[PDB]
Formats: sequence, C-alpha cells, structure tokens
Amino acid sequence: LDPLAYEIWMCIVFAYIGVSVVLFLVSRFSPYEWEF
Amino acid sequence: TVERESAEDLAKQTEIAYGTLEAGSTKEFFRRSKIAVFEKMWTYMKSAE
Amino acid sequence: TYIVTTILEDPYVMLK
Amino acid sequence: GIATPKGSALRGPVNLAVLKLSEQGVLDKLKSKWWYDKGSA
Repeated sequence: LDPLAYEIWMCIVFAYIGVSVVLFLVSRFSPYEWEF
Repeated sequence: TVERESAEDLAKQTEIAYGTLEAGSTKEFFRRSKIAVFEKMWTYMKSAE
Repeated sequence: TYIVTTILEDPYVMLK
Repeated sequence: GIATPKGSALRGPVNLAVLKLSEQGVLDKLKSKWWYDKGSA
C-alpha cells in the first residue's frame, strides 16, 4: 500500500460506498424502469 | 527504481551527520583547511547540533 | 583627525 | 576604489597604502574572512 498515501486509501473506500449507494438510488427509485 | 563513494556524498547531503574526534589532528585539519569541500565540511561541523 | 565618510552595507560596515 | 577629494593631500599615501595592502595579501585575507567564513508516496 506504500505507493498511495493512507489518505488516498481511505477516500477510495469512501468513494466506493458513495458511488454504490448513488448508483443504486438512481436505478431503483425510477418507476418507469423499476436488477441494480 | 529510485531504490536502484566519495567526499562530496557527505558534504553534499545533510541527512547523515558526520563528526570527528575532539582535540584531534582530524578536527584541526578540517578547521584550518582552505579547500572548498573541506571548508564547507568544517562550516557545517562547527555549527551542527 | 579627519572624517572617513562611509555607508552601512553588509559585509563592509555593520553595527556590532 | 578608495576615494579622495580632487586636490587632496591624502591621494598619494592612500594609493600606496592600498598597493602595500594588496601586495601583502591583506585584502585577500580580509575578503576570505568576511565572505567565505560567513557560510515519496
């Protein structure tokens, strides 16, 4: 993990959780089409 | 790759501190030197903490 | 004794 | 150069004093003393 600082690794996990929740929200709340 | 010898190697860096014996010929050699490298080394050694 | 005019300029003339 | 008023009586002695100081290595010593000795993720 040395090539990337500990702050980069922490923010990647935060970005991973943030993208996953946003991608689920914009896919399921739409009643026109509603797997994601 | 950056993780892939001389007098300058010591004079040139500052991460490694280099000293001498007190009241010795080596200290006196460095104190009364007039060579650029040795004068630079003495100025560093005299004011090192 | 006459006056030697001078200027403040490092390292020529400094106040101790 | 060390200056003097035009028509001064100190003109010649000052010139010779500077020549003596230069030929005796005094100016070199004064210069050396006052200039050199200052010194990933």
